[PDB]
Amino acid sequence: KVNVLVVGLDNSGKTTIIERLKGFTVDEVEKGPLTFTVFDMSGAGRYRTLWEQYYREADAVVFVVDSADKLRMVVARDEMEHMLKHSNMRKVPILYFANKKDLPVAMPPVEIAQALGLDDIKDRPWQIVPSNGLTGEGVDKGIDWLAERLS
Ligand SMILES: Nc1nc2c(ncn2[C@@H]2O[C@H](COP(=O)(O)OP(=O)(O)O)[C@@H](O)[C@H]2O)c(=O)[nH]1
Repeated sequence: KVNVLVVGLDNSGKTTIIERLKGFTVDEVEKGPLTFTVFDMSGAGRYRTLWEQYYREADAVVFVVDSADKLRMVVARDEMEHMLKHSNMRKVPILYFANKKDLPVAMPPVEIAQALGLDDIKDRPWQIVPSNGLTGEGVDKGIDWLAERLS
């Protein structure tokens, strides 16, 4: 099994995106040897310890961000940092979906990289792909980037 975590704050669009492909709550989506484990990083410390249990077997991460929500980008950055620093998270590829690129206030990848501090990630591959979860624009491109980097 190839395990891909699909994460981000609530309202980022992750359920909408993964639908295209096929207390604390998780959803599982199978696509052959790929298994997507999909969950929200909402609630801060309330459930964080639960979801960190999925890190050990993670082969890649899809981090979904609402491109148009600055406030939650603050919390998203924090949760991302917890993930990166966790001893069970291996140095596996991270695909960032800059989702809701259709919205007027959508931040472009350069702004998102700055907001999240992605340029400081130098120990594993990562890429930001703007996406529209409603039309599917960008989604296949992002998944293909990730799939070619599995090991
Ligand atoms: N405008 C716009 N809305 C989106 C996009 N992707 C998802 N949404 C909407 O954002 C809301 C939250 O989506 P959801 O998949 O439930 O996010 P989740 O909590 O991370 O799974 C839903 O109402 C979606 O219809 C997008 O690319 N553009």
